[PDB]
Amino acid sequence: ALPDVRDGLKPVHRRVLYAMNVLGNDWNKAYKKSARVVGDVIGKYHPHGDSAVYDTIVRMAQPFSLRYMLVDGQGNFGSIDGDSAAAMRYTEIRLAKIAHGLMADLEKETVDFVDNYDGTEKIPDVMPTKIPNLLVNGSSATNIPPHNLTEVINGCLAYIDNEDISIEGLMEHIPGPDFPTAAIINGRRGIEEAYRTGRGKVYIRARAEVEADAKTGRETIIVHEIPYQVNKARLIEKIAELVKDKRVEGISALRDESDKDGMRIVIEVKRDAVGEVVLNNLYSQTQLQVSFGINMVALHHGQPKIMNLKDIISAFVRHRREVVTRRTIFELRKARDRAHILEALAIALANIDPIIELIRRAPTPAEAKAALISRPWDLGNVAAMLERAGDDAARPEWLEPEFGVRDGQYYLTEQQAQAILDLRLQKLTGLEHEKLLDEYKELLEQIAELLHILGSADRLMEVIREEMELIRDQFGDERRTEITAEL
Amino acid sequence: ALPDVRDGLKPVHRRVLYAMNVLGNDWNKAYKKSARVVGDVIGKYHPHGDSAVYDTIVRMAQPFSLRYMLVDGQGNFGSIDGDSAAAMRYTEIRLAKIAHGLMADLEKETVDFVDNYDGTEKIPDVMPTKIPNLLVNGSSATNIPPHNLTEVINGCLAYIDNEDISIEGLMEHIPGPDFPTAAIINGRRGIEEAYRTGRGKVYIRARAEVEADAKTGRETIIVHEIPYQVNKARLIEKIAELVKDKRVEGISALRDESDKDGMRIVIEVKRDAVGEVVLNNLYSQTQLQVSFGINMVALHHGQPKIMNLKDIISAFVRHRREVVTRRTIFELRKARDRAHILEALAIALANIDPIIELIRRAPTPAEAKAALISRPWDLGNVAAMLERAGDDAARPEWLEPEFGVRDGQYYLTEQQAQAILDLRLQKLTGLEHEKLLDEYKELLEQIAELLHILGSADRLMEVIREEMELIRDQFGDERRTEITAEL
Repeated sequence: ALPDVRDGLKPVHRRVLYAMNVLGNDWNKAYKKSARVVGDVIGKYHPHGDSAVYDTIVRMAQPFSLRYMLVDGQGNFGSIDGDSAAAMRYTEIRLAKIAHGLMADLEKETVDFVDNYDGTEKIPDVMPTKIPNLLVNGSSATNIPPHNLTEVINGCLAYIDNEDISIEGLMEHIPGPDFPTAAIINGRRGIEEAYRTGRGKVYIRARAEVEADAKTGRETIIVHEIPYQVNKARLIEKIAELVKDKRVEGISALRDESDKDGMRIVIEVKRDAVGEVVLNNLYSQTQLQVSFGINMVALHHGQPKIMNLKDIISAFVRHRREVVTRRTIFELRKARDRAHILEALAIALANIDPIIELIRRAPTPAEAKAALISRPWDLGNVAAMLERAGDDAARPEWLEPEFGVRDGQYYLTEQQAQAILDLRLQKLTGLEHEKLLDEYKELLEQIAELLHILGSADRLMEVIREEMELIRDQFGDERRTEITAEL
Repeated sequence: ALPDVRDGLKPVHRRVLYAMNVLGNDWNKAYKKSARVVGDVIGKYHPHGDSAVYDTIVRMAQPFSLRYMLVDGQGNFGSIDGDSAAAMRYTEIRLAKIAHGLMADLEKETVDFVDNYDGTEKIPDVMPTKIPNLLVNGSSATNIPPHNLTEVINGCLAYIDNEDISIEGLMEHIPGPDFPTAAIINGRRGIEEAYRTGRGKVYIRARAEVEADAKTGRETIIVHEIPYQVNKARLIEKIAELVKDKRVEGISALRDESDKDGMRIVIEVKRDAVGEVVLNNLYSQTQLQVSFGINMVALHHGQPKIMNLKDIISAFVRHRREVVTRRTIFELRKARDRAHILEALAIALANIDPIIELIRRAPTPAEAKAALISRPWDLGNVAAMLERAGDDAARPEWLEPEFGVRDGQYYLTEQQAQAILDLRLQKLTGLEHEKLLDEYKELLEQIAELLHILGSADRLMEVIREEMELIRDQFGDERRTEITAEL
């Protein structure tokens, strides 16, 4: 019931997003019915007939709930007035583009997986996220508000450049929360306290203007934006209640003129009243102004912990160091496995005449294989490629020293012999031959760059910086919530 | 909500069995959790957070509900006392062996597929069943009772020997229903009325006997079997309710002694009472005897129809005629396309030396392909095998006449060239050489047998007969319900 500080998620979130990932439910592919995803989650991860899965999908798709939606939804997903989402057989979803950054390099042994309820499926323990999702989308015991992604990436970059940065140094890049529903924060004092201690109170206030008709002089209050997590219809019901009960005076009419092009609550003022006095009374009596108690609590390796702003940014960058290191180990083993195979193929294609002759002479493929490994092979015109002044970095770690280039010859493994046996005749054409050799030369350059990253903390942080700036370019947007230096 | 006359299934039944088929949830593989199958069905075919899917699975697995269970279930799936099955996260299922006979040859274009609820999946309109499942398992508006498989197969075979067979002739093989709970049917009048018109009333009566002690002289009523669809616990509660309200007399004790060795209900008779009178009293006031209204309605050519016994059997045999015809068409086209490829491979392995040189000097696979087709190839040592197929029958129905053998030379198509280019080196061995030669002979034998089936209605019915006798050998069992004159 508490989110992980590294990806900002709970198990139920991770089941939905992983299930969508394994189904190929990608941001640039056709929508699927919500019920398709719900059924995969029930069958594999949450085997109950409840509605919790669909409710999780629905919030993840609501622009009035998430500052950066993780689900791209199509259909009736509810409203700011409290309307319900349609049933799961009527709505359509797919991953949001930013959710792909949440699950980047999940296939590269970057995070631990755990077993599902029956031991036939795996599920990630945490996401390998490039997106600081805890700060950016928030969590609502814990009460972390959402933030602007550009500001947070810049704060992360500032921390990477100076681990001894202070809270005040981070607030030069992160002045405070940024809600999907915009509006106004009155005052900075509660923000500084919450970023310094993990706890503080801020005041959120609606964006509202007092108009006056050009001829008649009559005043109207127009409400453009309301505080985060406030239901518009309930708010208007309450104002009407106060007007009927005479607890708020000066109001002659009230109605919601909102449409799909913006919010517009109309509050008409009596002639004998003052629009600003009415508005100030509404702020004091209604959810046109609310307090938001910031309480930044999250799981730090399984343990609940109160965390200040620096703690949270520090944990996300530490997460990135681990994810990139593990990714680089995985790509290094995968590159060496493939280079190993390509050496066997290059050698077969340089000795093609005795290779074919050997195989034709064999009764069964199982003893053509045994003949290939019993005999060394000349390096031929590919010895420039394989010797390389004693360079043996492309060798798999598990390869015994009796295999590979030796004494000017090559000694195959059984799976290398199998690879040769699996070769299709197309591979003997000229362009396909060179294509295998070009892949091998790229792999040697790739392998050297992977070893550099593993051996230089400076280079690892260079890679992380680049990822951060790219995320800023793709998903950064403009601040919505105004922070005043008043009240 | 009507069953199809051909496979005995409603849409929800068919969706469950198709989903388990697609999952590989086979009779000879490990059990899967019920929830995993339920989730697949909800997502793809039946998108409601509902118990309809799991209730369907549960009934299919109950030996007291189905005369030949379609689901092999492990765990608590309920009992004849009416207690509920455990939740889907606690039970395990796989297809029963007979269920694979329901779905045999689904992949050979034997039945029409229709769209699912969202048009992203295909689902069969009906199953290509070798089992006459409507009669044999029944459906309880319609109300069809179950039947013995051995008897129904024999009736189908008698209809194949004489389509002019009468109801009375079919009843030499099928004397009446056969319930999984055994017991006794009283009177043959309603059976014949139902088999001739589609509607009739039969009376199901428990198997009960009065025994008397040798040393004490006491009488005990022992119930061994009870009517189909009667809850044993409700029945015992009713007998007790009648004894307390004095509506039945002569009972001094009542005790359910049922175990793993069978059902056993004990009713001790008072010495002032006569056992036979009390038992008769029970048959008249309890579910120790019930009526069963046979009302054989099913979907036939997409319309509801009342159907007598000959109508049903004729519809099944007609279904088998269409499925085998369509299967034979599919298998014949598949066999001609494999024979087409095999010819090309056989000529290449014979002229292997100029093939390797031709490909080595091509710079790209496309130019090796244009070089393979444009010149003819010598028939070599393989020319005897192609002439055995002197009948231009193994030839696909799309092939133009200029391709093939011509003046001692073979002229390859584009597909045939690709198959050569896709050839792996291990095919150049000896045992993998001849393996492909034998396969070509067997294909010619098989192609002839398929052509005979399509040409001769008599031979088509010979395949169906063998299939039916196989089903009888594999799954036929003994009759459980005794049929008596009347009482």
